[PDB]
Amino acid sequence: MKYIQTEQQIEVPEGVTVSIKSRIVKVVGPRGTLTKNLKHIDVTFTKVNNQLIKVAVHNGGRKHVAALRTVKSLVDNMITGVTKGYKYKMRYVYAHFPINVNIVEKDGAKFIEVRNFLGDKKIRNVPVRDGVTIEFSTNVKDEIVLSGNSVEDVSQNAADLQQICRVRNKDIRKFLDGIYVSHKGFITEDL
Amino acid sequence: STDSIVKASNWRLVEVGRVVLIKKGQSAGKLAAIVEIIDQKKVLIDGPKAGVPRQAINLGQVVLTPLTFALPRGARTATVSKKWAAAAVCEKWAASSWAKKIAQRERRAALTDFERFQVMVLRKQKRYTVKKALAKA
Amino acid sequence: MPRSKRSKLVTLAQTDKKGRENKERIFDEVREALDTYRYVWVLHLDDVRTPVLQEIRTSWAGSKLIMGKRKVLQKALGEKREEEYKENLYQLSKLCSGVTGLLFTDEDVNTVKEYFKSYVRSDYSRPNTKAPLTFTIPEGIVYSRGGQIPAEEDVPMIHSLEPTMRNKFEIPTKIKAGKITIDSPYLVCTEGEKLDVRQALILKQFGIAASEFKVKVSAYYDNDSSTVESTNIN
Amino acid sequence: SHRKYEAPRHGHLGFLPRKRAASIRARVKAFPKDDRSKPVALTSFLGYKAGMTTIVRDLDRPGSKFHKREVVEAVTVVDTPPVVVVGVVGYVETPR
Amino acid sequence: AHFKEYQVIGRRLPTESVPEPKLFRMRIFASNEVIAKSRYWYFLQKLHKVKKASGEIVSINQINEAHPTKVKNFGVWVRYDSRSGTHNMYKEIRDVSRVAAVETLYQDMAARHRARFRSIHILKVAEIEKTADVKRQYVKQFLTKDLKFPLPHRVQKSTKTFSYKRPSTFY
Amino acid sequence: VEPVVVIDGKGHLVGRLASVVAKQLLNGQKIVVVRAEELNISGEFFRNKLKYHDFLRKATAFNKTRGPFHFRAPSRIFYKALRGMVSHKTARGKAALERLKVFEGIPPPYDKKKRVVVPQALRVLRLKPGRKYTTLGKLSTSVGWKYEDVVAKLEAKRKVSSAEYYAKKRAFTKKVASANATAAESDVAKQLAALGY
Amino acid sequence: AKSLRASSHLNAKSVKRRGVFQKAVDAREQRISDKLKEDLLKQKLEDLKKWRDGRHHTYKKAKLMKQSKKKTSFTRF
Amino acid sequence: MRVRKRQSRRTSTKLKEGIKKKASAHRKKEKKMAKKKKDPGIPSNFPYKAKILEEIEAKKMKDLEEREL
RNA sequence: GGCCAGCAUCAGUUUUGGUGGCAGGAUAAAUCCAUAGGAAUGUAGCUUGCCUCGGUAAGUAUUAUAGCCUGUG
RNA sequence: AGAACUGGCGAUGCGGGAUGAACCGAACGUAGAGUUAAGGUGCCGGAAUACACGCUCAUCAGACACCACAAAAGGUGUUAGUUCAUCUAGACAGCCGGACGGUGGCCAUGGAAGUCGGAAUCCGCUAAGGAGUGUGUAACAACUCACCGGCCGAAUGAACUA
RNA sequence: GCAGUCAAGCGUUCAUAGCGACAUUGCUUUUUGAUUCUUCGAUGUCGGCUCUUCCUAUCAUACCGAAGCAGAAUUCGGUAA
RNA sequence: UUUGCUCCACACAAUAUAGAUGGAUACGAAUAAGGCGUCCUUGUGGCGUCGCUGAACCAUAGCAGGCUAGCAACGGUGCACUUGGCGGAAAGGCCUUGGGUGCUUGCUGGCGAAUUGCAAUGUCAUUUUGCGUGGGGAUAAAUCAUUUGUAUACGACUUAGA
Repeated sequence: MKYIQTEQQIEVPEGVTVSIKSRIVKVVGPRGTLTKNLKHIDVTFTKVNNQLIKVAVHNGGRKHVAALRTVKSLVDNMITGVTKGYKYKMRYVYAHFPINVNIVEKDGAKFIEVRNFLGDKKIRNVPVRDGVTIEFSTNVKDEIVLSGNSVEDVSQNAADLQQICRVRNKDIRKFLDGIYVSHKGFITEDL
Repeated sequence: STDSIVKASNWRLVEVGRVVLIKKGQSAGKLAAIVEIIDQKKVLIDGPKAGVPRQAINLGQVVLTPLTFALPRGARTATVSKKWAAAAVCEKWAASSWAKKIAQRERRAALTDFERFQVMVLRKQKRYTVKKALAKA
Repeated sequence: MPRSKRSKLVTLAQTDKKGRENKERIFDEVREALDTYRYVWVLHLDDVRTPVLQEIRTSWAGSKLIMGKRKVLQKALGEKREEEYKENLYQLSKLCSGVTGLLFTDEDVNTVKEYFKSYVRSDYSRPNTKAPLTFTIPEGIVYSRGGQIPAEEDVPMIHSLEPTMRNKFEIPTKIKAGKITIDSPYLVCTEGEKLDVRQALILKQFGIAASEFKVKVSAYYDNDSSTVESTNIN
Repeated sequence: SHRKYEAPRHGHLGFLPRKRAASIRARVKAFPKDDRSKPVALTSFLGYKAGMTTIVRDLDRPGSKFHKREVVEAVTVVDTPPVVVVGVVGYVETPR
Repeated sequence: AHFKEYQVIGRRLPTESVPEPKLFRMRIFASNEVIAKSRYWYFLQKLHKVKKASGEIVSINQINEAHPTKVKNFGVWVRYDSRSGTHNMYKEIRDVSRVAAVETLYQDMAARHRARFRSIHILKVAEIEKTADVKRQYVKQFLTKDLKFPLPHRVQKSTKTFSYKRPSTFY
Repeated sequence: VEPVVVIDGKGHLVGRLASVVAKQLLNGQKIVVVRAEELNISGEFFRNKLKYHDFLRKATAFNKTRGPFHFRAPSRIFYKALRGMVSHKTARGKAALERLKVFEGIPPPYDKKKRVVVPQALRVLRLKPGRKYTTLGKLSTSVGWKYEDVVAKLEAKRKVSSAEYYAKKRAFTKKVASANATAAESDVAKQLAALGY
Repeated sequence: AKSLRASSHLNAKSVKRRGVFQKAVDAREQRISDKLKEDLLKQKLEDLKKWRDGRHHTYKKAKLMKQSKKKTSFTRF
Repeated sequence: MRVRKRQSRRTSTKLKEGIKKKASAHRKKEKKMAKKKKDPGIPSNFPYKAKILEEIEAKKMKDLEEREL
């Protein structure tokens, strides 16, 4: 059965202004601005209020209504990134060879450079995505902090470190080394 | 200064009281008010001031027009005609440029040869006037 | 229902769902107790350990304490006068405010109210309350009590608890020769903190029962006098 | 019936047709990738193959077995008098 | 085809041992009189052993809708024999007339359960007097208060092979 | 009705446009198809790439120089789709195909000419929303055609020039609209209004 | 083992390119450019010791008229 | 990548007529093998169940009221 | 008088439009009118909470300052 | 495979099934006009990219015969149904809490506390809570579910059929 | 394979009249790697030299996944011609 | 080369239709969105309006479009010039300066038309080549034969020779 009209509600906080024309969403707030292209989803937005926005699909199937909650949650993640901000904390651990993770400017761009992973002479370069800040906590030894307005970028770059240090041809029950996401959070904490 | 802006497409709505334009069938080019909604594709329309019998018709057979008037759900032809009169739906329609384009096509299609010659000469006169108006300021 | 749906996970355990008849039984037991006993207190026991409840329930025998769904008890006592069970009883179903117990009894009102004023047992500092202390997990090998008995008096925390300490508790823990270990002291909560879930789960994990429990008793219905006295001993 | 003993192909199928080259002067079908930052240079040259001769080379190839040892090599001598520019051709980049 | 609803009334041929046999009536949906009368005979065969040669048709009369311009919620009761057995079904059809509801149901059986007009048995069709008594959400979704829906992405049928404007899917 | 119909290829479905154009050609009409690289096919990209590779398997085994010839450019993919819709091995079929010209981009002189669309082959009016589709330029680049960047560059240039042209033309039609509205109330204007003009 | 088209070995090659190898290429190129400038200077120094047109217009007009007159035009009819 | 061979959907005459022979043989063998109800069905989602139930329960009197004089 | 044709009035066969008069049926069912009831996808009114400023939430009330259903005629 | 009958082909063109002994159509002189059969009407190809109701997306769909085979099943694809069950005495999903007492039941053995095992598998207190569903420990601890309960608020679950 | 068994289901009208997936049990040369180191009528002529291509049902080489996979090696499986 | 060849101004022979007969009449992008007009604070802005087809828009009157007289405007438009700029995707087109000569149905007059006999496309483009018509500009190569051997079965290839 085709639902006549199914809706989801994107609640905008006090400091955020979102602009949506032709399913291109711009979200602006205290921590910066985000933009996403939603032109692949046939979905309809509506400003019911300055603090609420209604997203709706008319005459949709079971696969098409599966994309309303995705769109609503993507806009919600935008809003939380532009107010609270996303902060992924990764901890790298090692048994014998100490991993040396530094930040280097290679060719006008920014790179995480992982060295000595299990004694590899290979240098592993992970490009820093734009808007992601790579910071090294001093209070805790051997921990990387990624932060940004976009959960997608921060999580992708964190997973890029997670995968650049994958242990190959070893028993991963005994070889525990690598860079692991420890904690996914918000920059603020608490508002 | 900083409010949310969302461009809302202003779709015509299939609603009780929306007036439609029957594009094919025995009621071609006649208005009709939507009386009840049957399902996604079919509705019950009624066009009593234009001579449309109360019927259930597909939505692909009519064209939604921007005009809407207050009308209770399920209104019989009597109150449909009364509300059509009270809301001046025919007048609002005829004032709309859509009805003017339709009436213009019906007027042009009825022109005989003499009137087409007259149109030619009048257009040449208005052309002389307009081209004089151009190249002037 | 159409496809691609969550598969219900079932296991092979003994005990079964109770159903409608258990609620009917609670309803009828409340009714008969109302007919039999005189004083009916409503007791708020929102987060009560079962041994505490059983001790309270056995610190008297000639009375009866009935729990169950709050809605079924409010039903048995009756929502309003039009559906109540005894004169002026709906002023009690308006006073069932959470995990509610009904204490049908014949004991004098003074005895019951002093007992529920003066009964106390320690509990875990359940979340969403003001923290009654402040414990900092020391740096080094974390022991079972986290230092609340000395290190030579306590045993090291099980290595198998470290994934919980590191993921569910967010404590930055290491394993050094099979012992959970934090390199720097970690404070869990401060006195006066409105506890979050993870703070109160950490405190329970170390067996920190610094807080205390007592029964929050609101009004009682005097059967023969057919009135309710709004006692309130929070 | 399958081939009893597997053997690789005789010859190369990417050097076909093995016909006579259309001209004596072989064409250059690709020039090095243009980098506008560098100064202007010629990407090729023209000479005549004169012959071959023998070279002793003092080989400095670290990590080799002939490192720091003289090695005799055959070489080809291409006679290359200076070539003289006579024209320009400009190429536009079209959808064909 | 485009259906009509008939009553067909028959009886066994009278006898010396029985004058005026019982009269039996069915409401039958069919395209025309001949199909409807055969339909009557088939059902009367199945119900009890009355042969077409042993009985007659005492009447056949088209039944029209009392209010063929009032949208009703129809509850249609169907048994059929496709494709591997027999079944009961109950379909809500929001519609104007009984014959249109029946034609819609026959189209639905052809579409989903792949059954021909000879495989479908209409058992009872009833106007749901009360909207609270509708049970299917796909019909109950049009009964809500102040119902409105757009018709997004209008496709304009073109009588011309070529067009000089990129078309618009507006209103 | 026109002497030559220059069809804008963008947003059109390959088979449906090919059928329309083939019946146009067989009827004596001259058709030019431009912007063949923005032409559309139904189905996800991988599916049509797989169908093209299935075509690309075919080759005369003993001499591959005489097998099917797999022309990669979007004009030639469209042309192949169109040549299968015409009896091209006859003189009539050959004659009809030579009333057709298909290009990538919009080369001269058609950049100064009106472009039409075929609505019964337009993806917008035909292919149901939400259904995946393939743009022919992506497919051609993926399977060998090596001039997508060139056509994109030249199309950007052509769009710049055409935008200048349209700005001028819109200014002039603003002037003419003002003039016709200033004469919109004269006696002759009202007379033309009485005659639907 | 690792093929020519191997992604791993190609990436090691690409890391190595930007180092000593591209440096040597660019330096070599600079030296050759200076030699070319020397050569041109020497040659100029020994030097001191001492439409398009009507042809192309008629050519193109005739070509286009022949293609329009034999019906052999790629671009027009 | 390397797309494999796709089986032809172009049926042969020989195969198709063989299928006809097989299907006829299957019909005849099924008849030979064949030479060797528990639902009145008043549906549980029909809304007027109780009304039609009561109506037909009232009509069970006729099967025993009249038959004997 | 030879060849090829156009139009008209006809005859045979046929194809496609415009229009008229009847007969039938539940002597169409309807729509429309009159009336008697009824209800909710409850209209006015009324009560009340909330106030962003007269709107808003749920009750009450069967035509009222909207209507609809059914029966009968 | 045998019997009995009847049709088709032989001797036979024509329309259709792209093609063709066995299929569908079809009363063979020469023509004209109309109408058709079987099959069709995107283009090849004469003929609606007709109207209408649904279903389907296939990383090699289907266009095809079907009491035909591979075919009985497998699928967190989608749709329509049937039966039964739960639900303002609060449903499904979530968090949160309780998840107890005899008791560390008996035997076993280095240890075995519901969870290496063998047999019992009961009682109490209950709103509910197994002499324990799993992770766990050397044993315990802890966590977990099944089972109740608090918050939320209205439909949901299961097996089957097409 | 034969002969059983059980029964998800089927038949249905009687679930015992019968069918019947999966699962399983008996039969096959002696429980302590000894023998069983052990041969038994192809009515068949195809097969090698050179040389090409295709298949994937992958032996190797490439990349993966699962294993008491410590390392080394190996085994099983996936994409892959 | 009886001056062959080429480029400019006319007169006709031969003319040629895979099919002229008012005009291929130029944004881009989206389609669950846009076009146009206007305003400012120049935005994913506000306001208005439009589509629902090109059934449009421009042209369109005259002997297949003649010969003349005026009025009103100073517009449009043709042709041969000329000014400047732009266009390299296959530009070979687009825009613009100025004068020159026509036309003007924007408006009103005067004369002609017949007999193609009641229809017969009733021929109205250019498409070019050319016997010629009178003014310009231009003044090479290739092959064979000889030769070479960087090539070669023969052709072919690569050289050299006033």
